[PDB]
Amino acid sequence: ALVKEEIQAKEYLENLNKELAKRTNVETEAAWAYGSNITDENEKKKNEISAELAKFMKEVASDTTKFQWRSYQSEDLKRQFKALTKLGYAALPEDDYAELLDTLSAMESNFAKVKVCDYKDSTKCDLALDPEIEEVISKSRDHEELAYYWREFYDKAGTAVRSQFERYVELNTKAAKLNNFTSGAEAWLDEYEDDTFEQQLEDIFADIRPLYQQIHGYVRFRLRKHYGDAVVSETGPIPMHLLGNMWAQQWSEIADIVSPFPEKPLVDVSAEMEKQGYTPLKMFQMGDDFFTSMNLTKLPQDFWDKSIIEKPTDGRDLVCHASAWDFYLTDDVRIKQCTRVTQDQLFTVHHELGHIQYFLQYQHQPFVYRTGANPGFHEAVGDVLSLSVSTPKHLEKIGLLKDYVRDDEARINQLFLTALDKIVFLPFAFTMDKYRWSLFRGEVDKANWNCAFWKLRDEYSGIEPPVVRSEKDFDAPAKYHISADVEYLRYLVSFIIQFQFYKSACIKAGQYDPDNVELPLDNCDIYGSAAAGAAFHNMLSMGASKPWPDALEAFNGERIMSGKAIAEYFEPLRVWLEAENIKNNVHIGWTTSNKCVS
Amino acid sequence: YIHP
Ligand SMILES: *[C@@H]1O[C@H](CO)[C@@H](O[C@@H]2O[C@H](CO)[C@@H](O[C@@H]3O[C@H](CO[C@H]4O[C@H](CO)[C@@H](O)[C@H](O)[C@@H]4O)[C@@H](O)[C@H](O[C@H]4O[C@H](CO[C@@H]5O[C@H](CO)[C@@H](O)[C@H](O)[C@@H]5O)[C@@H](O)[C@H](O)[C@@H]4O)[C@@H]3O)[C@H](O)[C@H]2NC(C)=O)[C@H](O)[C@H]1NC(C)=O
Ligand SMILES: [Zn+2]
Repeated sequence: ALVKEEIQAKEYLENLNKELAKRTNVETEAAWAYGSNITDENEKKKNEISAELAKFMKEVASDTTKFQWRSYQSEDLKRQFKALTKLGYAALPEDDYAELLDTLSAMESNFAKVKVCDYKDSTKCDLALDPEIEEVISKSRDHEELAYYWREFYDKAGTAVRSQFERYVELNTKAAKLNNFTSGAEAWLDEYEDDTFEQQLEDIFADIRPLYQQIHGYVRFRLRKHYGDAVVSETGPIPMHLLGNMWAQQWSEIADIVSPFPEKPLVDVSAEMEKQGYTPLKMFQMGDDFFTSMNLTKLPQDFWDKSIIEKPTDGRDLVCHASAWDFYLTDDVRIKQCTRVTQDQLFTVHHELGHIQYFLQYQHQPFVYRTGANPGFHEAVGDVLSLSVSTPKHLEKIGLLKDYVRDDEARINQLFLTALDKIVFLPFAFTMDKYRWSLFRGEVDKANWNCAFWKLRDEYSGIEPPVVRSEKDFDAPAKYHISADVEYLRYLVSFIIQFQFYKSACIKAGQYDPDNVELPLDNCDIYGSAAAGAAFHNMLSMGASKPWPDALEAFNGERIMSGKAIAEYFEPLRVWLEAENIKNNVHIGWTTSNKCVS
Repeated sequence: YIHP
């Protein structure tokens, strides 16, 4: 009978969760070793452990059918059993799973191993994306130099793995269908536990899109004054290599040439960080300080002993794309970051430490609940702190911003600088998964795969490649997450919900009042706030034990993902920018790009 | 868990 079985099932879950944590620890260790030190030996080891764990997962999914779990009284037990039925890639036949793993590591290792030749010196061909190529993209204002580095990187990180990417799509689709999702798109979307999630995002994106259009138009206007009309047209998409980022995902690196008020202060603390002798260790210690100041959890000794916070100086290949790692024991959490002493990197440190804090907050939960309420929640945590860290308020406290006068013009500069990160990123993030969804769903013929990518980048972001591309090129995998098979919608969700978290944290901290001119949202610092920290504790400690609206409710009493908070943050900028574009007769919108030949 |  069922009452006796449900008692038996509870004990089954308790043991199985612990077993899964321990087995995942072993896989995670091998994945960490490979990412920290890319070799054929470490690749083989990583993939073989994964194959072994996949086999065990198959038996787990099979064993769930021995329990009448859908009949149980406990919502908690049912939720745990449902999580265990979800096999993902592990649903694939043994041989197919091994091939997928080989395909995945081929793409990630290709990306990580990319090296290009110096623009000025064809002798020197050891320039990696991080830091050599990214240094040029962010700092050079030589448009032909920029175009050279763009072409070299995309050819090597993108085009080189076309055939591998094609097989990856095939096996991803096969895995999804074995789990009875239509495609990998539905498999990914399942993490949000909401059958209207795509529509919800379309609705939020549509509300914020007009503001992006205004920012786009103004940036294009300002770039025309810098580079001239031969380089930048008034009516066409912006040549993406001029935007200070390899993927044009955020434009803050060109703030010095596009800022609303160039005679007024623009916050860029990198030089002061260097002058004051900042190190990666110091930056991580400061991040730790921020969390503990909020009455949240101190980094454990294992973090300091085991993390990699600087790029290794030996010859070795590794993945430098910053990541945070949970090892599923107690207090074994780590970051791998090729840390540089810059303002942007100080934000990255806090972002990654946001993941770490989430790990620590839910490590007491059963294994299946030791993950984010949804993938967007995990990406949001550290960004909430980074929003505070970025304020003139906070940066003056820590002595990184000197002689700053916060008048109306300086406020617009700072709001615009933030928007160059936060608003600009939204269409970018949406396209990363719109693209992959369309391939997963079989909506694009293989003959049209590359221009389908650039079509989306044009349609949503109004950017284009510096040179003519065709179906001979394959540019999508030049973005880390695409080569590494990391879902990207999490970041769109994050950039929306992080403002919901920030607004509420600021209100709880007594740092934001919409009717008090002295407490604007865009200068809120939650440092030292135990009240803000309590909200984080309430939400993060839940892990994935409840559907995400319950996790949001625990933070601030709300249950709905909403664009209200992000729009509220940028409202003063919207008012000023709409008026400034009219004043300057700024053309808005763009013609269809000519940069991808069919 | 990776950076954007
Ligand atoms: C993705 O969707 C797939 C469907 O599109 C799905 O695949 C199906 O899974 C079913 C398992 O639940 C499976 O059903 C079994 O079928 C057996 C016979 O099937 C054969 O003939 C079919 C053609 O007629 C072929 O297509 C097949 O390939 C097979 O050759 C049955 O013998 C079997 O029965 C037993 O089990 C039932 C279920 O019992 C349940 O649990 C308790 C017992 O513990 C019961 O008290 C309770 O009432 C409940 O019903 C018993 O009732 C029965 O007495 C037998 O013991 C069973 O019906 C089906 O064959 C399979 N394929 C297809 C094409 O339908 C995948 O599982 C989905 N994948 C995921 C991950 O969800
Ligand atoms: Zn992240």
